[PDB]
Parts: sequence; structure tokens; C-alpha cells
Amino acid sequence: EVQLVESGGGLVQPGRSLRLSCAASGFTFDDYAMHWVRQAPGKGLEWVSGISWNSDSIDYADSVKGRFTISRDNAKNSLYLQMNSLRAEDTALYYCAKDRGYEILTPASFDYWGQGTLVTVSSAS
Amino acid sequence: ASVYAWNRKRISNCVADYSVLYNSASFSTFKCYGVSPTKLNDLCFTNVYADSFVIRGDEVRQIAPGQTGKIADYNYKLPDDFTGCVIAWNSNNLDSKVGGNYNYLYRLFRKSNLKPFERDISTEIYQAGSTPCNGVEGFNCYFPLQSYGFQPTNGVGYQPYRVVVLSFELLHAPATVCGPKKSTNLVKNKCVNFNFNGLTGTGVLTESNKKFLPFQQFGRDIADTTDAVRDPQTLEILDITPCSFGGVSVITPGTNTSNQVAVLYQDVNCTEVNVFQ
Amino acid sequence: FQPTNGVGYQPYRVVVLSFELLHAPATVCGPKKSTNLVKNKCVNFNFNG
Amino acid sequence: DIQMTQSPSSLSASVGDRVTITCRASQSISSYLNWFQHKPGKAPKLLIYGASSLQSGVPSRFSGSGSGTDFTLTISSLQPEDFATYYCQQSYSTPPYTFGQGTKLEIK
Amino acid sequence: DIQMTQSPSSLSASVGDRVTITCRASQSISSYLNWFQHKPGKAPKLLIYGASSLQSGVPSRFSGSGSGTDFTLTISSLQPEDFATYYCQQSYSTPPYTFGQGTKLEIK
Amino acid sequence: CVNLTTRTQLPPAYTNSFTRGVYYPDKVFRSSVLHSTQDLFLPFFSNVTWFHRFDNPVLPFNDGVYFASTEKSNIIRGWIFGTTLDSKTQSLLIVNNATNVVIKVCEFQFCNDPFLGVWMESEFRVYSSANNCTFEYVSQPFLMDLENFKNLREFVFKNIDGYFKIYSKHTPINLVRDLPQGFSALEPLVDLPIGINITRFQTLLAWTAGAAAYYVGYLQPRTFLLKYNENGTITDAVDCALDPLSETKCTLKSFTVEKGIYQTSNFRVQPTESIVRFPNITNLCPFGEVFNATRF
Ligand SMILES: *[C@@H]1O[C@H](CO)[C@@H](O[C@@H]2O[C@H](CO)[C@@H](O)[C@H](O)[C@H]2NC(C)=O)[C@H](O)[C@H]1NC(C)=O
Ligand SMILES: *[C@@H]1O[C@H](CO)[C@@H](O[C@@H]2O[C@H](CO)[C@@H](O)[C@H](O)[C@H]2NC(C)=O)[C@H](O)[C@H]1NC(C)=O
Ligand SMILES: *[C@@H]1O[C@H](CO)[C@@H](O)[C@H](O)[C@H]1NC(C)=O
Ligand SMILES: *[C@@H]1O[C@H](CO)[C@@H](O)[C@H](O)[C@H]1NC(C)=O
Ligand SMILES: *[C@@H]1O[C@H](CO)[C@@H](O)[C@H](O)[C@H]1NC(C)=O
Ligand SMILES: *[C@@H]1O[C@H](CO)[C@@H](O)[C@H](O)[C@H]1NC(C)=O
Ligand SMILES: *[C@@H]1O[C@H](CO)[C@@H](O)[C@H](O)[C@H]1NC(C)=O
Ligand SMILES: *[C@@H]1O[C@H](CO)[C@@H](O)[C@H](O)[C@H]1NC(C)=O
Ligand SMILES: *[C@@H]1O[C@H](CO)[C@@H](O)[C@H](O)[C@H]1NC(C)=O
Repeated sequence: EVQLVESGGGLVQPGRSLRLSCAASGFTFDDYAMHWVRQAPGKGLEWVSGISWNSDSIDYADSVKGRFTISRDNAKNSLYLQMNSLRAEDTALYYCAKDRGYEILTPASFDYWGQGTLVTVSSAS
Repeated sequence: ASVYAWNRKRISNCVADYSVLYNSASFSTFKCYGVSPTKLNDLCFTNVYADSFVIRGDEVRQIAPGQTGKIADYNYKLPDDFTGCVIAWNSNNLDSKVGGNYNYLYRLFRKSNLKPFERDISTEIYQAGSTPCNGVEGFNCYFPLQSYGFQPTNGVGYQPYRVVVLSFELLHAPATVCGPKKSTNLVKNKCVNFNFNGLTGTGVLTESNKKFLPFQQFGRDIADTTDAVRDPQTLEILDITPCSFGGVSVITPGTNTSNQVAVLYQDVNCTEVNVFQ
Repeated sequence: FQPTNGVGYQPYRVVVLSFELLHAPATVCGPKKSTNLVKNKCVNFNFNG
Repeated sequence: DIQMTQSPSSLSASVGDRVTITCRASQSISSYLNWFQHKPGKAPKLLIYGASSLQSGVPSRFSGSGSGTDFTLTISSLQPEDFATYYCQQSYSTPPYTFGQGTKLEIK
Repeated sequence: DIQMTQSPSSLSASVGDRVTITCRASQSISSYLNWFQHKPGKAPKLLIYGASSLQSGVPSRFSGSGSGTDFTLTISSLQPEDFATYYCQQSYSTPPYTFGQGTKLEIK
Repeated sequence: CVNLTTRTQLPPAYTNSFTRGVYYPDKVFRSSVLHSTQDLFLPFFSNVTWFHRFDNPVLPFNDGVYFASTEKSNIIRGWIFGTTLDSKTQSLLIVNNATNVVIKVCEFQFCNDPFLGVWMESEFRVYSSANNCTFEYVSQPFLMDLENFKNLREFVFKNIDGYFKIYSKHTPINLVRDLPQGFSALEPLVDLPIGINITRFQTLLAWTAGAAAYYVGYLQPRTFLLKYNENGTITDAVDCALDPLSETKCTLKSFTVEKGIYQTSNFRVQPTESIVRFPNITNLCPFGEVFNATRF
């Protein structure tokens, strides 16, 4: 019954930045943790980043450290993800998942997901 | 919430159904003092208290009347005449962090044991010695609050647990937390088996204008015998009179002489039960 | 005994304390201070426990 | 680092068959495993959180089991709406939320 | 797949000596190990089923121990009827009944 | 806020409480019986502090307050209960203004002289700020006029088991500067289900100064023997530890006693202090050797 719709997928050159959003409407956004998940076109799921119920504890994956800055806006039930200095391996599909608890690193799993937004890092026409 | 800042929720105006609570299997500890859990449905209570907090695994036993311990003495105290139920379940999936969840605090030192059912919020620096602290922590200046090191790798006996205790209070007030029981139509002037908000008993409900009873419900006698009760559905003063008593004395001649008897019910006007008065 | 044994099979060191109380002079007391002695005054005395 | 492994690679069954998908963890994770059903056409869903706890909203046909370094997932019937890829995720070790590889299930 | 390993290769002792044969499992098997004495001239026999449970019909001189990924077998005396090859078998993982290599014991 | 200093310094007076401050201790109906109960009561013939001029300082709240007032224009509006009364702790507020009865448990910012100004009432300067509000309650609509004594109002406030209990009674009187000698039973009014910590309190007043006074008394745990008439109302009571005759009446469970000698209780001398006598040995028990050993 919850809805999670993202945006910001497109075509960019290597080293260029683009901005993601994700709208939540089916639950209370002010007391849950949120995560970002990456799905390569020819591989499995991979965890990227997560934020707590409030902007206190933030963790990043090893391969995306120093490049991504996950934000949050509790006022209008919307989170963000700023990706900087994109490389060719970051042309995967990104999901906007929801955590069952209120913290980032907990034995709690990801209960609800949303349809991803595909991004490409290449120089095409 | 934390131990020293335990929440308390007021419960009133309920059709309280405890069957769903009983049938759930998510509670490791399900213990009730003075009330059978299967019998919670019919009983009516004037008010219900729900206290929630999180403590350590080894301290689940300390939440009981007449129990001694650091949390038992300095954080949370139960009356010796406590009645109700205690609910607790593990919360590693919610209240555990690999780096250690430091959002849970409990009190270490205090001047003296606190009275049952009272809360402490002051975070003044404890004076363990003679050196004045003057708001500066140091020697003979211990912070009374300590943070639990809850981690998913920790032992089972040390794991965080969430505790919710239900306390039921009964007194001469109109009960507002009842169970899913249907109220039937009233029948008076006959020997019936009534039930007025858990007040069980038999008798005849004659209509009596005992007094005004502007705010009162029950009426008592020399013994613990409810004489008059006030109806819960409407507002009238009914009167309870117990059924007929007596004795069966047998008038007989010698069985050697003949085989006949005559029964006597004394102190019985047996227009209702060769009849004599 | 080996370090590779299971948790239930590990060695355990046991120390048991037993106290006896009877009509004998108490000799093992606790760290309780002793006050002065007052005579001809109704008091709550504590003589050797 | 912890390595999370998938024993099966591709399985095939029938509408009235019964197969078991197993997932092995290199290091002990203490019953902290999750199973996800990723339909390739839409967003993935969750079936079982924890070792053997079944989330509300999905049929009780699925059943999980295992603890320590050995886990298993089974489907009792493989109904015509169960063709998807299943992933096993651990949430106990320092590398956060390591996912296992896929396991395609095409019934034929 | 699970790999089952034997630390010793060949041992030698005396009639009044005491040696220990150890068997390591790559993955945890939870105390489900078995030891067999395979005399090269006839059918093999079983000595200890489970981690430390001794089967009826063989002397109580033998004693086993271990759980998880570390196991050990010891012989207290090595009497003149104990020269044989000893195998450790796991019965917990999906590959059914994986046997370890041999361990020859010639007393001299 | 607004400071008023035109207040002459007068020491508080005192008056005899007589037999005032008896209420119904519970909600069960009894008739034509003598019932003995233990409860927080106002002792018979106690000392009651008398205030007048505008006199309304902060007063303590130990276990209960017997508040009585005789007026002609109802200068008193309500009461304020709390511990700090400076938004540092939760405080209780009651105002029975010209509109209705308003009760709030919010955290207010009380100045050094909370009061109401006034024929019409215009100045509402009891508090300045209010935050973290929790509870509120308003009674039924009723309007009351702003303009020797004729009526006496008496109240009892209790705070136990997280309940704020208020008992009240209103009776006519022909006295001016004296409390009536008689008996009056107080029935419960409201039982607020709020668990506040209360230690001090104060009274509100509503420029022109009026001629009125209010009386303050403190309750303490006492045993009482109450007499119910044929209609279930309290007609007389006996403070059971006022004097030996009262103890005799308690023992016999009656209000009349015949000539004779009766045994009431037992006299027992109480201890004055305590003494401890232990041998002066200072060597420690060898517990380290038992526990910190290498080989058992
Ligand atoms: C009313 O009186 C109070 C107290 O007498 C005044 O509060 C004082 O304000 C001064 C500001 O110059 C402070 O230095 C004092 O510490 C305050 N005293 C207390 C007890 O708080 C208040 O200012 C006066 N208000 C008016 C309008 O005269
Ligand atoms: C010998 O025993 C004593 C007390 O029985 C131990 O002393 C305490 O040990 C704890 C835990 O290590 C410390 O927190 C205390 O500060 C110690 N107190 C004192 C006064 O030393 C001591 O540790 C034991 N010895 C060994 C080697 O364990
Ligand atoms: C419901 O209870 C109230 C309580 O006074 C009563 O006034 C009312 O008549 C009751 N309604 C019915 C349908 O019994
Ligand atoms: C009692 O019974 C005996 C025989 O059973 C008889 O002989 C005797 O007369 C009887 N006496 C009376 C008083 O009935
Ligand atoms: C018995 O009851 C009848 C009618 O109910 C009455 O007339 C009679 O007086 C009663 N007996 C006594 C002894 O009161
Ligand atoms: C009240 O106390 C005052 C001061 O001690 C005293 O003068 C007065 O007599 C007392 N009143 C009564 C009734 O005891
Ligand atoms: C309520 O209390 C919190 C702190 O407990 C405070 O930050 C907040 O400002 C208060 N509410 C209002 C309206 O002031
Ligand atoms: C009420 O507040 C006072 C502060 O004046 C404090 O001393 C007391 O302990 C508090 N009551 C309780 C039950 O904590
Ligand atoms: C009880 O009330 C009635 C009025 O109905 C009155 O006549 C009677 O005197 C009252 N009882 C007493 C003892 O005053």
C-alpha cells in the first residue's frame, strides 16, 4: 500500500553529477530508515547507502565512499541521493528501499521497495 | 523510551479484547499476578496502566513485586500488591547496532531507594565523596546515567529486551475498561444470577428507593455483602435480596410403630415452598 | 579437557561457601563500625550480631 | 569481509512439484538471513525476514529454515505465479547487507 | 560442496604410547562426525558415531571430541590390534556422506 | 508582569478549626451504621492559618489542603499548583473565571504576582507563556455575577495515586469574622486523572480592593468514626486520637459511654538510640587465595 517513485535517471558523461529523489506516500516517513540499492544490468543486488530516521547516522558502501551524499527531507516525505564523479560502472538500476527499523545497521531487513530508475554513464547521442 | 524516563499510557473507555494478546506467540515472557490470563475477558476494570521501557536481558526477572536490584531499586519499582500481567520480548532486530546503540540510559547511583511507581528525571552529578562537584565532573563526581552496549554480536542473556507491563486497578468507581461481553435484558422480582460489571452473585433484584445515591454505586452491610447496586445501563437503584434459606426437620414416630413422616420447613412462609403455618 | 570442546563440555571451577550458626562466639563479622556504650537508657543494642 | 554463496544455479519443476533453494554463509550469521523474490519486470519483494519468520502479505506456502552457516528455502507447489529470481541477504556482519547471487527458476 | 580434511598423514607409536588423530572440516558440521576403522584385510568398522558417542561393541579406550570445524580422535594405548586406517565422515551438509582421506598407523 | 506593592505587612492570624473538614471517604452507600476508617483528615480543633487588603503568598502542599472562603463578590477565581512555576516543571492551573471552569496542566510562565484585574473583568495577567501542554477540561456553561457574610465555601484537595481529588461544599452562614461551630459533610466533586508532583500552591484574586478572607488548613493521616443517619448522610464524627474519651468511644464503637473503667490501648516506652559493639579486628578474610588461585 506504500508507494516509492524515483527520478533523475538519464545519460551523463563520466565524472559528471546527477541528482535523485524518491517520493514516499503510503506510510509515516518521519520514523523509518531509508536505503539505496544498486542493480547492475548483468549482476545481482548491491547495497549503496542508508540514512537513519533522522539525519544522525549515515553509512556508505566501500566502493561509493567520498562520492555519494544521501540527504533527507522529513517535511514533505522525500529523500535524496547526490552522486558525484560518476564512472562507467555506475550505469546500473537504482532502487529506493525502506528499512523495517529506525537505524541503518540493524538486523532488520528491507521490507518495501520501489521501481527503479535506470541511469547510464556513456558518451552517446 | 529509556528506563529512567519510562512512558505511561492511559487506557480507558475500552471494549478490551485480550484474546488476541493471549493467542500471539511473539512474547517470550507472559506472566500475570493475581489474574488468570484466560479470565481477562469477563472482568471489568476502572482504569488500565501500560508502562513501556527497554532494559537488559538479565533484568527481566527483576520486574516483579518484592524484587531487589540496581534497576529495581533506582529506576523502576513495583508495589508488593501488584496485580496485572507482564509482557516482554527480545528486540535485537530493532534495538541493536553493530557499533552499539547508545540511545538507552539507566541510572547507576542515587541517594536512596525510590518509592514504588515514581519517575526520576534529574541528571545532577552524583556526589560519591566530599569534593564539591559544582557542575564539574571529576573525582567523587560520577554521572548517575550509564548507556547500554547493545550489539547484535552480544550474548543472549545480555540482549536488549522491550518490556510492557499492564497494571489493573479496581476501586469503587464506574469501570470503563470492560471486555467483549453482551449485556442482556433485565428481569426482576425473580431469583436470578446477576453480573454487574464483574459483581457475580445470586438473588432477587427488587426495586427499592434506598436513597438518592447522587454519586455512589454500591451499598454494603455489616459483612462484605453488597445490598444495593446501581444499574450500569440505565440509572436506577436495584436491591439485592438472597434466595430463601431454611431447614428440613422430619417429624416421625418410631419406625417400629409405623412408617410415616411430616416435613417442617422453619422460617419459611411456604405459600411458594395438609399444609399448616 | 581441550580448548576445542563444546560449551557444555568445558571445565568449570567450583567454589562453595557454607555458613554455620550455633551457640558459639561469632568470629567472622562484617565491616560494621562500633559505637559507644550507654547505660541506664532504653536502647537498641547489637552485641556481636 | 564475509562471503555469501548460492548452491543452486538454475532449477526447473512443474505446477505440482516441490523444490528447495539453499543458501550457505561462509561465516556464522546467527539466523539473520533474508529472502527476496525479484521479479525481473518490477520491483523486488520480501518473503521471509529472519531465519523462519514469514512476512505478512505473501502466501504461507513458502517456508524457510536454517541457522549458523547453513540455510534453506522451499516452495511447496511452485504455482504459475512463482517464476522469479530469489536472493539471500545477510544482515549480521560488518559489511552491510551482502547479497548472494541469483537463482533463476523456470518451470517446465 | 564441503571439503573434509585430514591433518595427519602417517603416524608411528609403541605398544604403550598415546597418539591423537585430528580431522578438520572446512565448514561447520555441528558435532556430526563419524570415525571408522578400516582394516585393509576385511570390512571396515565403526568406532564413534557423533562427536563423542562411543558405539557398543568396541573398547572404551578410544575417545573422540570436537565440534564446529575442529575435531580430534585419540587412542590411549595403541594395543597390538589397533594397526589400521582411520577415516572421518561428515553427515550434515548437502553432499551426502563426504569421507576424508586415510591416515595409516604403523606402530614401530 | 505587573507588580503591586501597596500591601500592608500583617502577620497571619489564627483561628480554631472546630469540627470542619469531614468528607465522604469513598463511593459506597451506608446507612444507620457507625463506620471506622483510616484516611487523610483535618484534625479536630486544629490551628488554621487565617489570611486577609490583598494577601496571597505561596503556601506549601504537604499532604492536603483544606481551603475555605467566605465572600460576597467572589474575589477568588481559582488556584495554581506546582513545584517551580517557571516552565521548568509541569504545573496545574484552575481558573473559575466569569465564563466557566477551565483546568489546564500545561507548563506556564508564572510571574512574581499572578492575579486578575477588574463592573467588568479585563486584565488577564496570570501567566505570560504556555508550552508543552498536556491536559485540558472545561465544565458546563454557566454565568456568575461579578458583584455580614451570607455563604461559606470550603474545599479539600488531595493528590495521591496519580489522582487529583477535589471535595467541595457550599452552605449559608450568618457570621462575619468567625468560623461556624457545627458539622458539614463534603461530597466529592472531581477526580482528575493526572499524576502531577505538587509541593506549593497559590490562590488567584480578581484598582479596587475587596473585603474578603480565606482560610487554610492542612490534612494528616487520622482515624475517624463516622455516623450515618437513616438517609445515608454523615451527621457526626469523632477524631479518634484527640483525647482519651475519644479513644474510649472508638473502643466501644459508640458515641455514648456509661460509668466505669475501660481499657483502651497499651503504653510502651520507645527506644532512644542504638549501639553497636563488635571486636576490633582489622585483618581481611583470605578470599583472594580461594578465588585467585592457579590450580584447584
Ligand atoms: C516585579 O518584581 C520582580 C521581582 O521583584 C522583578 O524581577 C526582577 O527583575 C530584575 C530586572 O532588573 C532582575 O534583576 C531581578 O533578578 C528580578 N527578580 C526576580 C525575583 O526575578 C520584575 O522586573 C518586576 N517587574 C516590574 C514590571 O516591575
Ligand atoms: C584477585 O581478586 C581481586 C578481588 O577478588 C581482584 O581485584 C579486583 O578485580 C577487578 C576485576 O579485575 C577490578 O575491577 C578491581 O579493581 C580489583 N580490585 C582490586 C582492589 O584490585 C583481582 O583482579 C584478582 N586478581 C586477578 C589476577 O584477577
Ligand atoms: C447507553 O448508556 C447510556 C449511559 O447512561 C444510556 O443513557 C443510554 O440509554 C444507553 N443506550 C442504550 C441503547 O441502552
Ligand atoms: C418393636 O419391634 C419388636 C419387633 O421388631 C416388637 O416385638 C416390639 O413390640 C416393638 N415395640 C414397639 C414399642 O413398637
Ligand atoms: C405469609 O405470607 C402471607 C402472604 O404472602 C401473609 O399474609 C402472611 O402474613 C405471611 N406470614 C407471616 C407470619 O407474616
Ligand atoms: C495557634 O498557634 C498560635 C501560635 O503559637 C497560638 O497563639 C494559638 O493559640 C494557636 N491556636 C490554637 C487553637 O491552638
Ligand atoms: C515541548 O518540549 C520540547 C522539549 O521537551 C521543546 O523543545 C518544545 O519547544 C516544547 N513545545 C513548545 C510549544 O514550546
Ligand atoms: C517533587 O518535586 C520535589 C522538588 O521540589 C522533589 O524533591 C520530589 O522528590 C518530587 N517528588 C517525587 C515523587 O519525585
Ligand atoms: C431523611 O429525609 C426525609 C425526607 O425525605 C426527612 O423527612 C428525614 O427527616 C430525613 N432523615 C433524618 C434523620 O433527618
